[PDB]
Amino acid sequence: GYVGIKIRLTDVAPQAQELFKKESLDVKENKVYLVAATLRPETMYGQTCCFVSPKIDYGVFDAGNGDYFITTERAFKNMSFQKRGYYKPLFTINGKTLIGSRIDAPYAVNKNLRVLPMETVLATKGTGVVTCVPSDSPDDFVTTRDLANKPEYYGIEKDWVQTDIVPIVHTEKYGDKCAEFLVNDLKIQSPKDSVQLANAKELAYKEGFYNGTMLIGKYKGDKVEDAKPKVKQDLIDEGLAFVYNE
Repeated sequence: GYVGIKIRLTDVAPQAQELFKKESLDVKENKVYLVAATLRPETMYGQTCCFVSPKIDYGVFDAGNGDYFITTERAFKNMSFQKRGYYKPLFTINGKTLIGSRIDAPYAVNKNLRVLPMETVLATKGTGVVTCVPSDSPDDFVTTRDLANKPEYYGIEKDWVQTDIVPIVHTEKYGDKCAEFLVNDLKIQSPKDSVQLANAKELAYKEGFYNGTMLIGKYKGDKVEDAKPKVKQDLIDEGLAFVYNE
């Protein structure tokens, strides 16, 4: 049970431009979406970027009405069982080629977003594209911090990584930016101490859902427990997201 977030690709990175050009696809007219799976549609307000893996060869698929989806074959295969055994993508594109593309992420209050790398993004789970909410996701916060620290090493620009984080969810136990708090209280120094992070992912999901209050959006002031299904429905209604299982 996942929610597939349609992240609109607005301007493609220079080396991708050639490929799209050579394959007759144009990002300015057609809608080209990176599809990222999430279990927390209520946190979509706090998106600061978008994650893809440099090591994954993504497919570009035709979804109809001039919509195109960038994901993995296996991810797309699911989005259709709701009648083929295999769907040939129009062409494939490596993750590295997409880094630095500008994007518009649904509901995100942060502007001028970009596609950034994360090497540990799986090919066998979800869509190959990952959501980034550093305020409420410890994993995201830690990866963000790394990219900010070693931009040359990861092949990005320091400006691309948004470091001003606006609070989305208030919690009793952890305050307004629970990922920041949990990374700090549990002394998570890097994305390498994997014990404290797996513990942190759990605690953040629990308090966020059960003791969380929205600080932003249509349902500002509501318990997350109540707001979550309502925010989900809105995005689906607005054609910004859709349901997808495995």
